[PDB]
Amino acid sequence: PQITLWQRPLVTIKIGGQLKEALLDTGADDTVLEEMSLPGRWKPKMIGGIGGFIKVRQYDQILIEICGHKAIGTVLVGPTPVNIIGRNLLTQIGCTLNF
Amino acid sequence: PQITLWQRPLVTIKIGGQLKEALLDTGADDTVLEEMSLPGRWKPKMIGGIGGFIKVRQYDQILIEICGHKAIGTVLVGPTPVNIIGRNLLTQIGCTLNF
Ligand SMILES: CC(C)CN(C[C@@H](O)[C@H](Cc1cc(F)cc(F)c1)NC(=O)O[C@H]1CCO[C@H]2OCC[C@H]21)S(=O)(=O)c1ccc2nc(NC(C)C)sc2c1
Repeated sequence: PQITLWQRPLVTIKIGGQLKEALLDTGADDTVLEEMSLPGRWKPKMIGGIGGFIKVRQYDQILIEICGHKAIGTVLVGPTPVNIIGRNLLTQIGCTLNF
Repeated sequence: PQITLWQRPLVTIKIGGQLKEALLDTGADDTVLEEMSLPGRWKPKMIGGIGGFIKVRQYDQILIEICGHKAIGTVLVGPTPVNIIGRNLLTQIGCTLNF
């Protein structure tokens, strides 16, 4: 699809058997999901944004279906206030910016 | 231009007579710029991101030239680590997401 930006670019995703909404975020290097129960093993990690840092659990090779497109990659889980799809997954669904 | 997301989507901007680099950020409602000398009046404001909140100064009706496209709107100034062009200005230059 083509998505204009008059509203937040929110898409339906499916990950770890659950349905969620997430923001398509070109300013996010990585994918950060709010607290949720993922199956695999994880690694502790800290990541930085506007107001400082948050600790997250890093899961690798996680499968996500973003608006009907499948992708596998790293997912970070922790106290983000918004589910964010970052560029590590946007490149897999072929996402681009156009103006 | 069409911009793929294999690297950060950085653009050159001109704002307040100064040249800066800034991120095209579909996950940002608003435009927030690192500390810089801007002329005019401003309202104190507090915005939230991944690690908490930051106080910024809010300037309205500010001219920005973004990759050669002119836009006018609200610019927030404060302790962001990267300059972010948010959706309030992205819509003005016709920017869309495509996949
Ligand atoms: C700041 C930017 C450079 C990175 N930010 C992505 C932005 O899109 C966030 C996304 C968001 C939306 C949201 F609604 C709430 C949030 F809390 C966060 N927007 C945002 O802060 O917007 C603020 C201000 C503009 O107005 C409003 O917009 C909505 C809220 C206000 S990040 O989330 O901090 C992030 C993500 C991934 C990531 N991966 C890493 N890798 C490491 C290894 C280096 S570092 C890193 C950091």
